[PDB]
Amino acid sequence: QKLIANQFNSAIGKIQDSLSSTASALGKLQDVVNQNAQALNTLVKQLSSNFGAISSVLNDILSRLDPPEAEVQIDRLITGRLQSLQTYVTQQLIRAAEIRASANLAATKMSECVLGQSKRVDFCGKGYHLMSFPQSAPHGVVFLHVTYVPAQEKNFTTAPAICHDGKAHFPREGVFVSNGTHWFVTQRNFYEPQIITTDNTFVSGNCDVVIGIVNNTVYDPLQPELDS
Amino acid sequence: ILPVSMTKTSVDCTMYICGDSTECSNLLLQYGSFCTQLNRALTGIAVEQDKNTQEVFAQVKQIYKTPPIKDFGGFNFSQILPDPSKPSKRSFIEDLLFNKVTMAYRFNGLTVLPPLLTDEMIAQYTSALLAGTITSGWTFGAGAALQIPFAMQMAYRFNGIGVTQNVLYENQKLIANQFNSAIGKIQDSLSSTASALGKLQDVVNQNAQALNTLVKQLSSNFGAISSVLNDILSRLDPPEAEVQIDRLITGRLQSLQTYVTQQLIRAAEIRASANLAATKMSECVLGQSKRVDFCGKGYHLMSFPQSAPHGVVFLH
Amino acid sequence: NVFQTRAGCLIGAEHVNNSYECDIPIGAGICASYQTSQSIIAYTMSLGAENSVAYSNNSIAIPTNFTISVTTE
Ligand SMILES: *[C@@H]1O[C@H](CO)[C@@H](O[C@@H]2O[C@H](CO)[C@@H](O)[C@H](O)[C@H]2NC(C)=O)[C@H](O)[C@H]1NC(C)=O
Ligand SMILES: *[C@@H]1O[C@H](CO)[C@@H](O[C@@H]2O[C@H](CO)[C@@H](O)[C@H](O)[C@H]2NC(C)=O)[C@H](O)[C@H]1NC(C)=O
Ligand SMILES: *[C@@H]1O[C@H](CO)[C@@H](O[C@@H]2O[C@H](CO)[C@@H](O)[C@H](O)[C@H]2NC(C)=O)[C@H](O)[C@H]1NC(C)=O
Ligand SMILES: *[C@@H]1O[C@H](CO)[C@@H](O[C@@H]2O[C@H](CO)[C@@H](O)[C@H](O)[C@H]2NC(C)=O)[C@H](O)[C@H]1NC(C)=O
Ligand SMILES: *[C@@H]1O[C@H](CO)[C@@H](O)[C@H](O)[C@H]1NC(C)=O
Ligand SMILES: *[C@@H]1O[C@H](CO)[C@@H](O)[C@H](O)[C@H]1NC(C)=O
Ligand SMILES: *[C@@H]1O[C@H](CO)[C@@H](O)[C@H](O)[C@H]1NC(C)=O
Repeated sequence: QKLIANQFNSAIGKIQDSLSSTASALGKLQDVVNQNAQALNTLVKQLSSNFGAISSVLNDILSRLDPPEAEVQIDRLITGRLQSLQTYVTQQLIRAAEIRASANLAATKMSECVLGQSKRVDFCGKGYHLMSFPQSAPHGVVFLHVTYVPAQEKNFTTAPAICHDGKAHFPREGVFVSNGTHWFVTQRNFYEPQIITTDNTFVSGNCDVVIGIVNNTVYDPLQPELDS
Repeated sequence: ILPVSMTKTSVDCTMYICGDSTECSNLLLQYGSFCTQLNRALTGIAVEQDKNTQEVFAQVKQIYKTPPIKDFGGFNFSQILPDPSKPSKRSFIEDLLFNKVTMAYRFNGLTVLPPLLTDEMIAQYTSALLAGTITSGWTFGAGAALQIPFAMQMAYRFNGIGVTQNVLYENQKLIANQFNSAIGKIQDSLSSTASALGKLQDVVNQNAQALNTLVKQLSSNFGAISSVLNDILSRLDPPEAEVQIDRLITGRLQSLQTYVTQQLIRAAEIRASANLAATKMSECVLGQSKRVDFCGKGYHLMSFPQSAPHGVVFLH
Repeated sequence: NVFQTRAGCLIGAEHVNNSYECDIPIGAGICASYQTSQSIIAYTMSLGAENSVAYSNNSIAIPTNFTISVTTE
């Protein structure tokens, strides 16, 4: 517990130094805000374009010419601007769905990752997932995924099975390992060796079929308990 | 079979609209930022295409490679593992795929940019992902890969689906043959029918489709006296030819926005399909999926990614 | 200083036979980075660092210790 505390607490501290000097990690958000103001800008600049008409000021076409001509010109303004909207609008719709597609992805992470624990792999980020802490951000959300990553490994001789009397013994959970002499059954994602007894192992089949079974003696809880 | 990326294209707006004519080129300036915002649009596509291929294929920190000698307990992966004797190392299956799928548009401006990742690189990822899946189980997605006996991997992947591991080690030899004989038919499933890859084949066609259409739009009058931009300049004095070239420009310039909008919409589909792959690649290949019929009909054991042109193929 | 690529004609970056992580993506695997005096270079991107798992039918590696990482998403 203690060792996990500091690993958690410190790993938090790294986050605040990351974002402190990191402009890029928000690139996803910063891009979205940009691209809108971008197309918003471009939408505005299109008010300065001739579009083939003699000027981009609406009234300055009027007061220059007698209106029966302006009716012609103002087309090339309207035909231009009206288009430039439908460009901008059709953009937004597409871009909206893109966000809409990322909203589902968020609303699913919020549902599954935060409010649950996600059995899905690498949906909540690398490593096995423990919990997530959402954090608001402008026009977005930021999850802090707390994930369990193994670290130090040790090469182990293993066997899928262990003969005892000719019965086969398989682990309920985990695998038979040994450091080269004493066969230990241990849980998979952490090294926690335990002596092999019936409570660790269940019997199935016999010693012929398994490929890789190794001789050993599976200690019995009960046998000593008798001897008195 | 899933699409992942689509052909990255970038169109030169000023040239495509106005070929080799300053006369037309000057007029285009009066429509302002259309020319530029199209490049800004297509680049957004073209960029994320190499982001798609990035998300899907490279989720793995290191490039693993299979051990020199293959003993998996009877499972024969020579089908799916990289072929050491090909110059571009690609598993025997992947060649079946690259055969099925297949300056014309460059003459105008439609330049087909190279995908950031060469196919040979894609085949190294899908080697890694497949090398770690075989040796290291699912742990390589969660951290440093952990060598585990493959036959002791499949004892877990049965516990995943609720079949107690004592089934495997007793049935191992049988399960070996069923696996191998299943892999074999995957060859002919691909080898003897060309419609399995339609999903990919449809993507490639539709891209080359619209390009053809986009090109053929150059030859349309659009109400102008001719589709050759110079003929309007040759026959007519400019003052009238201005109005003519509008109908070309207005026509063509519109005809780009049609094409561009299609690509945006179509890419947004691929963008959705890419995530589906990246989801499978992460959950199905790298882990074991508990989601019923997400990895394909039946209880899922493991998945083998295989590259295909502008796409990816999983063997579940 | 000119170099011919898969993606086109590159100018002003010294080719490097060494291969490093892709840094500035160019095309067809060519990826450029600034470092060595210094000059922009161009090189075939190494996808990943290389590893070969040490594998044998009795060989298993079980982690003895762990970390708890917090990855912003
Ligand atoms: C597991 O790893 C942690 C480090 O991540 C070890 O904790 C460190 O232990 C050393 C003693 O060797 C102390 O000096 C450090 O202060 C500890 N770090 C923290 C963050 O508390 C821990 O000992 C390891 N445990 C095992 C069983 O390997
Ligand atoms: C493998 O691990 C076992 C479990 O600890 C070791 O067995 C113990 O080894 C210590 C050596 O300091 C002895 O003091 C104990 O009496 C041993 N206990 C038993 C039940 O055997 C074994 O030595 C280890 N072997 C290797 C090669 O690492
Ligand atoms: C496991 O132990 C058994 C005996 O406990 C071994 O069986 C022997 O196998 C040899 C090989 O032909 C026979 O000649 C002997 O007669 C067998 N023993 C008996 C008592 O019949 C078996 O070989 C061992 N296997 C492993 C992998 O350790
Ligand atoms: C895996 O299967 C391949 C073919 O699917 C085997 O390669 C064949 O090996 C035999 C040797 O008995 C040759 O006669 C064939 O010509 C080979 N075919 C090909 C296509 O190479 C390979 O031996 C098998 N390996 C394992 C370990 O099962
Ligand atoms: C396990 O054996 C391999 C053999 O090459 C070695 O490289 C590796 O370092 C060993 N594991 C540990 C934890 O040292
Ligand atoms: C494991 O592989 C070795 C080859 O290095 C072989 O001698 C041994 O019999 C194999 N054992 C099993 C259970 O497959
Ligand atoms: C790479 O090595 C080859 C010889 O194998 C040499 O011809 C070439 O000039 C080298 N490249 C650079 C950038 O020095």
